[PDB]
Amino acid sequence: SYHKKDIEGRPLHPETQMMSYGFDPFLSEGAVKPPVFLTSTFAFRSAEDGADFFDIVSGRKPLRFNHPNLEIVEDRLALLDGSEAAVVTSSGMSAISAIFLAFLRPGDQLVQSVPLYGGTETLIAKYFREWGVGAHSIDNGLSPQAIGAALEAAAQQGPVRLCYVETPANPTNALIDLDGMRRELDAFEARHGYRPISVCDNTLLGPIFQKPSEHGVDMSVYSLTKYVGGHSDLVGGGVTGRRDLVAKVRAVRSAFGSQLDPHSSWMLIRSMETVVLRMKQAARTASAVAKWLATNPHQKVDVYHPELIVDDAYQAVYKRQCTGAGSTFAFVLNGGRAEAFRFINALHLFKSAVSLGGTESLICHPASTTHSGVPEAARKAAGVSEGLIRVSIGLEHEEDLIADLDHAFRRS
Amino acid sequence: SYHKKDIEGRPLHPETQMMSYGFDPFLSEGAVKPPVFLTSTFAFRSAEDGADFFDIVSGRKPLSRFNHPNLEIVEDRLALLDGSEAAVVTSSGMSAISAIFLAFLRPGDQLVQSVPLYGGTETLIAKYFREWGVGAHSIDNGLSPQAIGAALEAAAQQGPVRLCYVETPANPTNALIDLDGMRRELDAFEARHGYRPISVCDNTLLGPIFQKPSEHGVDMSVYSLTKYVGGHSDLVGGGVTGRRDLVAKVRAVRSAFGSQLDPHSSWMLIRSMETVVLRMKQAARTASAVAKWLATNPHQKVDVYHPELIVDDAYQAVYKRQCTGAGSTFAFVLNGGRAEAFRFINALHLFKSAVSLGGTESLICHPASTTHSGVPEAARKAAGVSEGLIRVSIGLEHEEDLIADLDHAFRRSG
Amino acid sequence: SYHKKDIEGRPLHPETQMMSYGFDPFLSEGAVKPPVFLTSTFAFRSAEDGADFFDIVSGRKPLSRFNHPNLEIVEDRLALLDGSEAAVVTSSGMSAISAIFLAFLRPGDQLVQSVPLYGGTETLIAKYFREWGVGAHSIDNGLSPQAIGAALEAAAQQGPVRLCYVETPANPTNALIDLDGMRRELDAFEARHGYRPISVCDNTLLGPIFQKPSEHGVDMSVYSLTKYVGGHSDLVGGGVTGRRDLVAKVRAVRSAFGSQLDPHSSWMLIRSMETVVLRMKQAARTASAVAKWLATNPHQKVDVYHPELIVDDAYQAVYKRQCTGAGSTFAFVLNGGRAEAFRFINALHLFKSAVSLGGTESLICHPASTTHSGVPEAARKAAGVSEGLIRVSIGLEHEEDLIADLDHAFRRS
Amino acid sequence: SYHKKDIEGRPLHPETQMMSYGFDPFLSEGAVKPPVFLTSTFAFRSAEDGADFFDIVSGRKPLPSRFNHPNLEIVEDRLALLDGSEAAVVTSSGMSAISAIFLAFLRPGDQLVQSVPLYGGTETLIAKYFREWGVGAHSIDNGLSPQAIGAALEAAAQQGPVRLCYVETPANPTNALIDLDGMRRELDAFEARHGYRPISVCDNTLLGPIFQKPSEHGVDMSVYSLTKYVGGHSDLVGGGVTGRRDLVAKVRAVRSAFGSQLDPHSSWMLIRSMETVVLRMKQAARTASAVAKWLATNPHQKVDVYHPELIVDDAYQAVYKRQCTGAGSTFAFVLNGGRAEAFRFINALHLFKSAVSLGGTESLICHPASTTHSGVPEAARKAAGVSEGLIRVSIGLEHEEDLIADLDHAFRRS
Repeated sequence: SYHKKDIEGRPLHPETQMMSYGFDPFLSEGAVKPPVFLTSTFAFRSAEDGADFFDIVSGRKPLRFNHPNLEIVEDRLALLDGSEAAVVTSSGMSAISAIFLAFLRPGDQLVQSVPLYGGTETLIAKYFREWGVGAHSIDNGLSPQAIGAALEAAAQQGPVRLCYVETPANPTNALIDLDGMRRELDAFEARHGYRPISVCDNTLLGPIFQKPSEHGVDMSVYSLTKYVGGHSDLVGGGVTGRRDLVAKVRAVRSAFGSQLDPHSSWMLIRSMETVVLRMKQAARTASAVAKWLATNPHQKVDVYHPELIVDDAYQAVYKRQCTGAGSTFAFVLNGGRAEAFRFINALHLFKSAVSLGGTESLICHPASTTHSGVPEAARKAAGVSEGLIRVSIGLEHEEDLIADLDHAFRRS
Repeated sequence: SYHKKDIEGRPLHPETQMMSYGFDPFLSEGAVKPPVFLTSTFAFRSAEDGADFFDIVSGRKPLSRFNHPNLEIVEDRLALLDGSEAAVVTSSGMSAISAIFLAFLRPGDQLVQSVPLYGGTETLIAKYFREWGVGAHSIDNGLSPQAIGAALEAAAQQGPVRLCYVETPANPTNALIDLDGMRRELDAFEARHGYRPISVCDNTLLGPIFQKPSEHGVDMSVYSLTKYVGGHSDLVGGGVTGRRDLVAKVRAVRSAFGSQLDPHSSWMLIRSMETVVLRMKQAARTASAVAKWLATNPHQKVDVYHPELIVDDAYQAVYKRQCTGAGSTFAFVLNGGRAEAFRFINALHLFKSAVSLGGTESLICHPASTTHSGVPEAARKAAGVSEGLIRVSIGLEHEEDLIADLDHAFRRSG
Repeated sequence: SYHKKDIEGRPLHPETQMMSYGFDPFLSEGAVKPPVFLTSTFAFRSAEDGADFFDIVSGRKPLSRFNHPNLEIVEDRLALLDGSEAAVVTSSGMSAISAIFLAFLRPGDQLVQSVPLYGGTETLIAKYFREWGVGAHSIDNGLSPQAIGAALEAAAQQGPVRLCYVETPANPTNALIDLDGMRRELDAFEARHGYRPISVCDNTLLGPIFQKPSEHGVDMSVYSLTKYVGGHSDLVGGGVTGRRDLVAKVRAVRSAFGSQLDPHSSWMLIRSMETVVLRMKQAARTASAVAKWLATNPHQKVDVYHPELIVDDAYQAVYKRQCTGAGSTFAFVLNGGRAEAFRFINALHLFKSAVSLGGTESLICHPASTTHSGVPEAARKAAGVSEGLIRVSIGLEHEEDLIADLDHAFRRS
Repeated sequence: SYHKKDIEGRPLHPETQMMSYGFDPFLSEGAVKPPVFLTSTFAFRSAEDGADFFDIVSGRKPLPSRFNHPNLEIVEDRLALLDGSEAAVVTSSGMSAISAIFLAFLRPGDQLVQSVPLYGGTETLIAKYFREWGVGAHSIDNGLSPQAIGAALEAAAQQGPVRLCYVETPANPTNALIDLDGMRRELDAFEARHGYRPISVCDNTLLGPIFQKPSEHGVDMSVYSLTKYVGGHSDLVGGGVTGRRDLVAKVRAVRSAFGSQLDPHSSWMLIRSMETVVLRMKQAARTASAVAKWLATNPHQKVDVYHPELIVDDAYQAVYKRQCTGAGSTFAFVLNGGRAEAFRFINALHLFKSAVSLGGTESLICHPASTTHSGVPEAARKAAGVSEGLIRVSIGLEHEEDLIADLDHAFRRS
């Protein structure tokens, strides 16, 4: 009755749902917003209840087991991206970690797209590699044959437990073909008799502009720190997808103590009331700023924004799995680090930081920050050049952001 | 340097300013958002500094340590949003209105008021300050400059006219007060009497985005930040904007009566104001479409008291010159009475039954049995409150869903 | 069932009640602490439900929907701490005091006051409410029932005596008002004039743990919860406790003038009250030791205005009768006037130089140039606030560290 | 200057340090308490600053704090000060702190030595999750016997590298002890025989940081559930790891890689909590002694009381006298009537809350065999002294006469 998804047959819009879904005000004194349970300690009505509770939590008896504020966030997040279930954690990285800890074992192999968020690559290549997990890279995320080849290469060395992709990629907005990935995992399953669990890091576009569950992806992972929170003021992670898989992640979250805290949960609920509004606004502005960059009167720059990438295969994937371009993109100045540094330092409205998806616009130079630990050769092959600048557009007016970039070109 | 109003000469848009104006990250270790000072106790660097501090605060020596850091940011941004010189924020809309009354009224003073006012303001005037010796005089017709002058003259017959307090648009009919005509009548009053009543506008329904009384010579605006500016039906807060010297007297009262906003709510306000432009324009967009749909719905003809649907010539001339949008709170009148209104409201799924307004969620109420049930029938008539009138305050939900909910209500109550 | 005041017939101690009184965990999903309602907007289940609510608010139908959930717990516990029938919390100490003056004063009314008062209170009386037509009359000697009766008589010469407003112990001298004698003087006043002034005690310095004015017939107590009850110099709030009918009138003013405490601060207050007994007794213990060391310090003979060190007979009989501890705020007087007092305060490293009191950290200030610099010099001097006087408010630091800090200040000054 | 540890030569007491250590008010506008940075995003003053930052963050250039959140840093300085450690890192929970230690040091094939019984959550991490990643565990039979500690180390080394010696003392719920000095000497002898040294880790939640400082006894690292005594108000979740700088640095790197930092708001609550941690832990300990003494002599039923002050054994008391300066406030007592009697007793209480946490302001009670220790097999449970009649209480700040009256009522109704 408080999980109503439709009205007279037509489904409700997400922005409507984020004000009530999963919360019954009259079970909380009529409060129109959910109260914050700033505690993790809930007492039992009896010792018999306490024993009964632990019988169920442990599985000694078949199925109160969720924090009230986390449950509302999880219900609303899964609704936003079309998933059966969701679990929220203390951070994007602890959400990704819980997935790896839930499913990987020594001897396991995983397939990954390239490039991944640096912290994810660190978990795979440093920590889990040392725990006996092998990783195999997809050569070209737009080539289904390359996805299948990576799956076969992984299967040669052990069980392929996970197929973990991140699309669009940072900072070039390169894409992974989700439908092609699903079909390659279907053929793999037909050949080997088991199916790798598919996971998509959906932070850049989701949950509003991309829903991996609509493309057969088993789980999506989010750094709620970015767009969903959207105010650069809370850290949180989320995992959405099929109920049985999310249940294993929830078990790991509880075992490794990775729960999101109640106060941040209250901020997330507040944030989710404007997530539709904020993400569409930021994307509209970023679209305008990108088009202005692509034809600016100062200096020819390459603009790696999804609407400006002309390749046929790219656009076929984009049209099929994305409903907007997000608000994070990069452009490439002529010249190297020196020009990019002078450009960034001339801006007044973009703040120099490595985060993304805030109410304020952010800017950084990946080669000297997010990607400074990668060798210069591997940066160049990944398209991260010394002239590349990444912006994450916020809620400022497009005319002010454009005027800010205009001033930077002149003063550089 | 932390108060930049323009870029290469052109002024920055308000939505751009709400992410930086009045805050320098590098005086707070680069934090891109202001830290929260959850304290009101700030130590002195020396006993001499403390003595110097109290010398200045009291006026013993002529002149920001005199403002809480988080309140200062909210006030700078709020004044920027509505074009004012200065602002002071309080614990609530009612304590902001109170501070204005306490700062300027004295025994024997008279005030001019528009009608109807928020119930809480009317209680302050008619119960508390009347007992303290303040007389009030009502404007008969807020669209008539002659009626404004007459109320001012009637007030001046009884004593000094200290305040001219108006509220536009009015709740629940969205009736208007002609702010430019009030300015001209106050100009003529000042020419005749040699003093000028301070003018104040409760700007909660439309401000600060869709109406800026300071652009019309109104001395001060007062706001319930609890409504639109906060916008998420959590924090409670008030704001007063206007001329710096008047705001300073209001600020002095705020300190003496201890009605400062708390820091945690200030941090919530700062967060809210990062989306206030977007939220208010979206809510107004949906309300305009919902109002237009009500006006031609196929179930039953209803009067719709939304500013864009009120055809009177004088009203529209006032609306066009002092408003840039219609807000998102409006009323419509069903045929029949309380019984039909109750069946309509109870059939809705997306509107919550509450008396607040300007939240992210859409709200609905029946004023005759709630907000205006304690007033005599005469006061209901003067506010346009009949038993069939229903007031909605549109939130951020999609207009197609709100319309479907209202369409369903007509069918299930008809 | 959740307002249980005793166990096996015997009443529960206050520190026990601060962990449960007025809260049923099983009405909140078993949560052992009350959830925070960060909203003031509560919806009705139906349009009829809304009409019924306002029927009750307006008195058309006789009568918790009429209180915020977190403020109600704070108020229940606060009234419990000081033995009052009822309580109402506001945004600040000053808005709580204001609510009292706005609830009861009218043009022409007179009030009786003790001296000295908190500076902010003195400003409300002598500036704002005087301009609204209220006169004030001072008790010359708070230990003298004759002086209390005299002020009441002087007040009635000019108009109705609506309030008898006292603050005991006084800030910063710890001067006392004889509360039992005040009640008896008001009884005799009522016999002569046929009406009784409402008595109010600002109970911030000692309450609610070390003094309960309701046990001495005081009609209302007012608190700056910003001080001891909050105790962490991180929230601002006020409270009024006392007779149910009087608190109800203050509450109506609180709502009409928009002085509600916010929910987040209410949650912090609930958290704070779980240690208010513990914190106030610790600070009081430490202050006794620090005052005793000051009274015999090895550097300079100084007068110490701490309740345990003021030897006067009338003082101690009043103190023993109405106080169960001495608090942690007190003053001492240097010989070197303002110049030496400034050198002393500036040499300290552990006491923070600030005007607040009753925090976890120890505080120090010079009242003649700060807290009481707004009072005319004559009234300041006549109340014992002298240029050499230094006020300390002891926190939770170890007494040996505070003494070492004061010892260093004597040397470096 | 903001990290001053002494005054005129004598070191400041911990309750004094918890109000100032690691914070300079005049770098925060005189605020007497630290402001809350409710953000993790800190901007660079220049592109060159950003490149320099990552030069250091990656270890390409050494540090010449920009690399710690302001509020977490104050908590970490104060925690390390309280327990005498060189360094500290705080995480989102006790379990994420314990996990970070395991993830920083364990590899497939590694062995660890553990005390018994451990917290149920720790036992699950070892026996389920890290067992499946290839880690073996070996239990110390008698924590008071140095021979038993060395035997466990030798047994572990037969099967692979002994990476960790992980103990929890006093143990939950029996208050059984690990001889920490004897453990250090056994690790010395182990190191002499094998040429490598397991890292020693002590879960110090029940007594620390006030009543036990493992760093004073050669323990390499302590781990805390700050959720219990340090927070102390049953309203925040947090973990802490303290110890040697090089080891904490490796734990900190794991914390960052696995995203388990504590959030800013909980850090601000922790700072507030630590201002009363000495007062609260000493008070709870006083009450616990009085309640335990009353239980040992109650007129209703002879019960065994497992409170450190009531355990008469010579070896136990020598260990306790040497490494503890107090008994904490969590302890157990054993009824005769097994689970059925334990349940009737617990259900009869009015002031103790039936819950599994410990170290709150409210006193708590639970039955470990069916709750906290129900996930460990019954054989391992029974050998660790967790029996069907055992009841665990955690004393809070209530007055002892009220808790005693409450337990008295429970005995009668049973």
